[PDB]
Amino acid sequence: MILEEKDASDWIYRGEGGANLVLAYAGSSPLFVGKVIRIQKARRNDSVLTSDEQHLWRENNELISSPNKEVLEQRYVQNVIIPLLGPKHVDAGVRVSVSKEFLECVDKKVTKQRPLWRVNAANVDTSHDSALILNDHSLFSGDCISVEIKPKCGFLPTSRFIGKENMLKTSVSRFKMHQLLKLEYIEISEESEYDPLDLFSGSKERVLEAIKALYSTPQNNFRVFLNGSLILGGESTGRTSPEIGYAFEDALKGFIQSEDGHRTECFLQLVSDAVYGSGVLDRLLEIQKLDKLDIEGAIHCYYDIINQPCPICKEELSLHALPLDESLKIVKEYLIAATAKDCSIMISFQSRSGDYVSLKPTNQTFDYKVHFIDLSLKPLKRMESYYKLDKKIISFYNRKQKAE
Ligand SMILES: O=P(O)(O)O[C@@H]1[C@@H](OP(=O)(O)O)[C@H](OP(=O)(O)O)[C@H](O)[C@H](OP(=O)(O)O)[C@H]1OP(=O)(O)O
Ligand SMILES: [Zn+2]
Repeated sequence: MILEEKDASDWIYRGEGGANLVLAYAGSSPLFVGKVIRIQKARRNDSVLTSDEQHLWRENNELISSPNKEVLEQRYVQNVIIPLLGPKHVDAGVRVSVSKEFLECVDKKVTKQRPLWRVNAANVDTSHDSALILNDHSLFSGDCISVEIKPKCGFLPTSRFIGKENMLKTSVSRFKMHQLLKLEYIEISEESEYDPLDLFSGSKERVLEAIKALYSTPQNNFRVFLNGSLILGGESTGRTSPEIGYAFEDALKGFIQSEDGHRTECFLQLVSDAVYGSGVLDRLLEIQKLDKLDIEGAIHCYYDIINQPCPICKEELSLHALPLDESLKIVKEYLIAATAKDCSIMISFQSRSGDYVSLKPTNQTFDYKVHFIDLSLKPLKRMESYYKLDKKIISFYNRKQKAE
């Protein structure tokens, strides 16, 4: 009922996103076996919702009346996301109380396993009294190999609201553009080989092409687990070396019944057939496409919502003419889309339901489950920051192409 200082040694580091630090259970307790703990970070860059936020989520009252951030996230997933993606692939998590000492203790424990830049940006928020418990989907429900993909955005904007100068956002994906800016900022060592347009394309061959690329340059988009311990990918991690490639190949023996050296290609095909067969990407894409207008459109609607004069227009007379009702719907939908754009997918495998994949070369049958994880509510205030960042992306790409 309250996790204490002594309980902190039963949880081991699993990884983290921007918002959360995730630990896995390594103790004996039947309440916690096969679970992970999600803990919110105190951003040194940054009560539950702002005034303008409360007006935006007005429609869903259980949300606006959340005692704390944990409950907020749980309810966001439960009442907004689940109705849209379905309960089969989404899990909302359960509240648990935690002591300041537990948090303080956990934070100290995992410091030397965290990337230094992550430490530099944020620590655990020791002021929270709560945390979230979720099923660990790197366990199935024998051996279990599991694969985490963070697909990002898989479509091109179409909007009337993209500026004349910015038209390259129409041909070239956001992830591809951002890659270039990230490189410039020493955030990544080399450009990723991944193109989400392939992953979401609905073409089987392009799906396998995306998986091969994800294997190649995982960065923060690909991870593989054997029974919970990480065996590929990182934070963002560098290109897959022969060293990496061999360690992974070895870790796969037994699970993939193929000749030494041919296990990897089998595995990648296995992942591809699962993603594609499950059609789980199509439904995520429909939620992504709730960004109907692109940030270059939506931004105008935001300034109406907060009741400020629009700086983006200077000294369209079309979005500012919409009813306030409609303006909220649009911005609301923009923020949901942002959730779907930044979540990840976990596909769990175990040897053999109508849910399975066949390995043509080996004759094995693998069962699989797919779950959407890392689904965060996005603060409304970020609408201003989305526009700035988008602008920085596109201006830098145009500048790279200006150097023909
Ligand atoms: O903005 P993006 O698309 O770069 O995504 C951010 C992510 O950067 P990425 O490009 O995936 O490396 C970013 O991931 P990293 O911090 O790079 O691991 C976060 O996931 C961030 O969301 P939040 O702050 O955790 O709510 C993400 O921010 P939101 O855009 O989802 O607010
Ligand atoms: Zn405007």
